[PDB]
Amino acid sequence: TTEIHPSCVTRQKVIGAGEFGEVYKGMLKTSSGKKEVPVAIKTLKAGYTEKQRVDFLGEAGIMGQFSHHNIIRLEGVISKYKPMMIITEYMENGALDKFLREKDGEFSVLQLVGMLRGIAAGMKYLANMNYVHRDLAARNILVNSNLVCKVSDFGKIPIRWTAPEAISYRKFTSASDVWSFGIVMWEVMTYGERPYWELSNHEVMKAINDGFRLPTPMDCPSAIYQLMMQCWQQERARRPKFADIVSILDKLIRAPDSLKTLADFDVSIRL
Ligand SMILES: Cc1cccc(Cl)c1NC(=O)c1cnc(Nc2cccc(C(=O)N[C@H]3CC[C@H](C(=O)O)CC3)c2)s1
Repeated sequence: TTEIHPSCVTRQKVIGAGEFGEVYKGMLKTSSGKKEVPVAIKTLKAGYTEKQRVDFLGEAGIMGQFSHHNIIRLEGVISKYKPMMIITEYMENGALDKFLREKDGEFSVLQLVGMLRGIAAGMKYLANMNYVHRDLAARNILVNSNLVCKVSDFGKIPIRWTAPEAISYRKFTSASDVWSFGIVMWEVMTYGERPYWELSNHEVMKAINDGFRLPTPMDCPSAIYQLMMQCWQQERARRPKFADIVSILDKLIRAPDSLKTLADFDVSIRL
């Protein structure tokens, strides 16, 4: 993890604030002063506890182990000066869930499937690097100006994205992340609809344990709905691996007529 000198960082705008720190958009001077890049900068405010420091610096330590197109890139940290900072690449379109809700209906099927392929490729890499995300959801994916989606937020757990064995037994593995990816597929194809709508957490658990699953999104390719349904097998060993998901999505994208067979969606009487 690269320690960045504070003279190389400038903050221009607040992105968001918390009771523990803020996130800024800024610039980072790199490469011996010959290069300047936009960055996101997260701070940890004075008075933080040892646990907070371990978690904050731990998120950057995890992020710095990875080098993949679909995983947010860490530029480095400021730990020797206060406030401490984590510095990442800047993703111009922010969080995927909010982005899709602000772009409802505006992308093609192929674009949405390509976003899911990118997220799956980042998750395949994390899983094979022996990392279980445990909080995979479209709110934790960021989107750049070129529509590339990257897994972030490597730092309670929303029930409605979590596989049943992780809810009950706290058995979190890459297969429970596959369940969560299935919910992200449904979020993407619905432009950010809230999984399970008004059901309470216990009602979501009730429905899932009775075998209910989220219904097809509108205008969703049958193959895409079949794949998200497989992600939601109750028996975790029956779920696809991320390697299978990436392979299937690639085959669909390469033969895009395969995406024209739509799953049935389901009163206005008129004619
Ligand atoms: C993911 C992560 C973990 C730990 C540390 C850090 Cl620094 C990160 N990185 C980040 O949080 C972010 C990387 N890129 C981000 N982009 C982002 C997220 C949410 C909203 C926006 C967004 O649209 N911000 C605008 C709001 C309006 C202004 C403008 O540019 O017109 C200023 C910036 C951008 S946040």
